[PDB]
Order: sequence, then C-alpha cells, then structure tokens
Amino acid sequence: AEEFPVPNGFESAYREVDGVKLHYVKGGQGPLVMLVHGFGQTWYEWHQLMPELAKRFTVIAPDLPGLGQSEPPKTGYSGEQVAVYLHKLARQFSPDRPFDLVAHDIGIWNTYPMVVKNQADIARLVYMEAPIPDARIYRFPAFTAQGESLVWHFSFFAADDRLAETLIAGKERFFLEHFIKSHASNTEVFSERLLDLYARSYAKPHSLNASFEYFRALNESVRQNAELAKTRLQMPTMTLAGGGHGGMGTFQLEQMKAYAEDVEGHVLPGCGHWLPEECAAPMNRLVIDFLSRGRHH
Amino acid sequence: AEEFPVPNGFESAYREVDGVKLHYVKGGQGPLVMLVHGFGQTWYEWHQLMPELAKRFTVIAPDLPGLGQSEPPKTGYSGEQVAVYLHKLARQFSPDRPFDLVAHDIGIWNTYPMVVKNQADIARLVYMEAPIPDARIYRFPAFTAQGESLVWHFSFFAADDRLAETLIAGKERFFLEHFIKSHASNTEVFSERLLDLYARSYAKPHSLNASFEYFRALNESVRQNAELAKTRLQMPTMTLAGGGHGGMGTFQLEQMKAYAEDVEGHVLPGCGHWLPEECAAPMNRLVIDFLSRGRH
Repeated sequence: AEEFPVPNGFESAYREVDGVKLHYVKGGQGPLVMLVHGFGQTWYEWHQLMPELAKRFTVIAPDLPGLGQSEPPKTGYSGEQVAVYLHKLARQFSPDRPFDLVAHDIGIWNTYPMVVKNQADIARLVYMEAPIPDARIYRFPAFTAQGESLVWHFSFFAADDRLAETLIAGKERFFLEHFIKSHASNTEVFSERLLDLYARSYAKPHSLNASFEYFRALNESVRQNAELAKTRLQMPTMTLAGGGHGGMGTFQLEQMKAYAEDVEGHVLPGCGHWLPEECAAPMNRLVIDFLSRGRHH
Repeated sequence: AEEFPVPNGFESAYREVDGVKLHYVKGGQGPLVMLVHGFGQTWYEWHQLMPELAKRFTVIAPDLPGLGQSEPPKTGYSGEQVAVYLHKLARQFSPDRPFDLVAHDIGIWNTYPMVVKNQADIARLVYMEAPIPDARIYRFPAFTAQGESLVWHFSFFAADDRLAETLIAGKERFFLEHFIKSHASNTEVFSERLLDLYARSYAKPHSLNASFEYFRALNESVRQNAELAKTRLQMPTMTLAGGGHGGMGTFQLEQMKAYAEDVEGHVLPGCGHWLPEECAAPMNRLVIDFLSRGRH
C-alpha cells in the first residue's frame, strides 16, 4: 500500500542510506532534481510539479527521515545529521554529475548543511517558504495584534515532556487542518480528502514524534549553521515566498542574500506558505524555468 | 463543596455582582486588601500569604470569572469588562474607604482598568509577574536560543476554532504540570498533590474555556489600555518579578515605570513565575511590608 497516490510514470521505492530505509518517488530522465518536503507533509506535496519536471529531468522526491514512509534517522534530527542522508541518497542516483535541489519548509533545514559542504555537487538551488536556521528566527513574535503569530509552533513543538505528541495524538486531523489553514491564503486547495491523507501519515506514532524532533533539534541546527555560514553559497539560487496570509514575503530573499552570492527571488501575491498546493501553476512555472536555464533532457 | 482548603479562620462564600456569582475566600479585620490570582490557578495561590495579612487587614481573594468556583462573566473577558466585577466586589466590602490590591499574572489584566478609572478607590497596589496588556506584548519572541519562550502560549490560547480546548481537553492535568513547571525556577513546590488540586479546578469544561477566553480577549484589552494609559497611576505601587527560569525579570518594573508615578520594583533571584509558591518567604515579606506602610 501507498500513503499517497503515485503519478503515472513514477515509481515508489526505497534505498538504504547509512542503515536507514528511505522512501522516495522517482520518475523522468535527464539530470537529477531532488525535491524535499517539509513539516505536515510528505513527498506528495510535489506531485503536481513532478510530471512537468520529469519531461526534462530525473526527479526524486524523498520522504524525510521518520516522515511519510521513511525510517527515522539513526543519528539525529539536526540539520547536519539529516542532510547526510539526503545528500547520500541523491548521490546514489547522480554520482557523476551535480544535481539540482528544491526544498520547502523544514526541507531547507535538512538540506542547507549538505549544500554548503558539497557545493560542487549542487548545480542549482531553489529554496521556498522557510528560514534557514539562524539567529533571525529569534526575532519572530510570539503574538500579533491580529491573533496567532506565524511561528509560535516552534516553541510548542520544541517543548519537552512530549508536549506536542501528547496533546495532538488522537486529534491529528483536527490539528493539521488548523495548522495548514492558519498558514494558508488559499485554504480551498486543502480539500477534506487531502487533509485526511496528510493527517493519516503524520499520525503514525513514530512520524508524529519525528515531526517534532526536527524542532527539538532547531537550536542545535542554528548553532551548526553559525559555523557553516562562514562559507557563502556560490551556485545559482532562486527563492520563492508567499506574499499573502501565512507567507514569508520579503524575508525569504532578504535572508538568502546573506547566504548566496547569486540569488534571484520572487514573492507570489495571493499565496501563503504552502506554495506547491496554493499556487501550483506559477510556482511550477518559476521552478521549471529556473532549472531549465541549465542543461536538461 | 470546596475545590481548595480554606485557611483556619477564613470563610468561603459567594457574592452576586452584575448577575455573576463570584466565589471568594475572606478573613481578617481592618482595611481591605483584595488578592487576585492568575492563569492556571485560583484564589488558593494566596493561601499562605492570607493568614499573615489577616493579622492587619480584611483579606478577600476572589476566583476570576469562569475560574475556580466563580461563574463566567456575562459581559466579556476583556480587562475592562472583568475589572467591573472585581471593582464592584471589593467596593461591597469597602464602600467608604480605598482598598489595597495585589494581583498576579492575568489578575493584572483584569484589574488595571478599574485601578486607572477609580484611582481614589485604590490605596496601594502590588503587581507581579505579567505584562499589562499593551504594544509591548507584540515584542516577545516566539522562540528563544534556550527553547520555548515565555509567552508563545498567547498565540496557542488565542487561536481560533477552540484549538487549545480541543487539544487540552482530557489532558488538563498533564498540560498544567508542564505549563507550571516550564515557567518555574523552584519546580519542587509543585507536588503531584498540589497539581491535582489546580488541575481538577481548571479541567471543569467551562473553566477550561474561560481560561482561554482571557487570551482571546487580549488584543481587545490592549486596545482598551491604549486609551486608559493616557492617565498615569498616582498611588504607591510595587512590582515583583522572578529572576529565575520562567520569570519576567526586569521587564515588570520597566513597563510599570511608564504607567505609575510612584513605583518600586524587585526581582527575586531563584524564583520563576509562581512567586507565592516558589518563593513564599521573601515574596510574602515584600508584600506585607509594602502594604503595612499604609493604614492597617
């Protein structure tokens, strides 16, 4: 069985990486592009981009360790530890050529270290809708004059006593709908059915815990990145952010300018945090065009 | 039926105020002092301080509307609305004389408006361990380099769709122990027995909801206070804050200086948010001494 429907022409498969069984969905021919999802989701957030991209590229979309159908990491959930798994997975499929990387949400946290440490392996980079973990995250407010803030969940999820698992278990679908919609401009794209699929995946006990372990490692990731960021990113980079309710707006590009020498950015009006679903058509277009400036099938 | 044990010589009683039945515990003789509790607790947080104050004052400690054994408010949960109930309650017992006020946590939110609107009714004021609702609350961080921040729960509790009640229902005792301890320096005072008492009270469905309605009204309270703060408080004031894990530190006094002409402040080392319980001896001493400067 599969947690999410696989697009025609794609295969669902697994590879062992450093003793951890990773799930991914793969299709297409040409140079490799790896797409990395974030919290609340799985490889499936990429399912609309995948067929289009596969016309020019070999496309792989893994489940993050512990999430979707991937085994939890055996090292840890800090950015540097998780990035090893994703880097090695990509290199199994693209051993002789650099590959492209597209990441969303905590996919950024879990890839930045392998990007900065293996720059010759990364042809082009697309980052959307999440801060790279650094001191900037400590500036986001706990509360706003309009109600709940964007990232109060960093504290909820990082809290000890398994606070998040204990409160959310048995209410996974309820919580995820609130969380997704509170970070969305276009809530209509999240059908009850789509929410059911995502909720059932992250409700698996080991996946519910894995979800929050990424946040419990966030401060460690910030400390790791403080050292890593001494080396600037040199590859062509594009940032995308939502300009609507729930989005990061200008923050995405402004932060990335501190990290990357060669970066262009777009803010998408009328779109929140969940770009691949809320604004599939323009997001897909911008990603396909940016990656197609390089050689492809 | 009592949720918490009354100190010897005190009485547990109720007063109907503007159609809302308020529970309070009362004892002592002399000028009136009203003690107002905060989130996660009830009048009981004051039970160690009460007998000491009762030697010089008439002491009343009400349960906030909807919490403890008090009915929910009929108007609403904003500071200005709730303050009417507390002001009227105090004035039933002290109709001809100003009274003293001691407030902790959301007790501050629920009393500030009646203090500024009825300054002549308030002889001396002690505020501890929470911001007065104003624009300063939007400057607290969601996340810190140590972990969970002081007030991320403002967003959790204020969130739409009854997010907090829905998640916490059936898990009130677990949640309260985490919330209290995460805001404490001296966690050891929160015995399983004491936590059982507080949890049983706020787990009443209407009390769980009431708890969060105070946070849902927070932005309204901020808007209310923007107008009220145009007049500075003139009566003697003291602020207390914890200097240890979970405490407000220097923020308490610094904010209060913008609100009050006459203010002295203390930060208690090794103490977090829950001053009456974590640091009873020094906190009680500071409060008793400050109030005993006036008539008692």
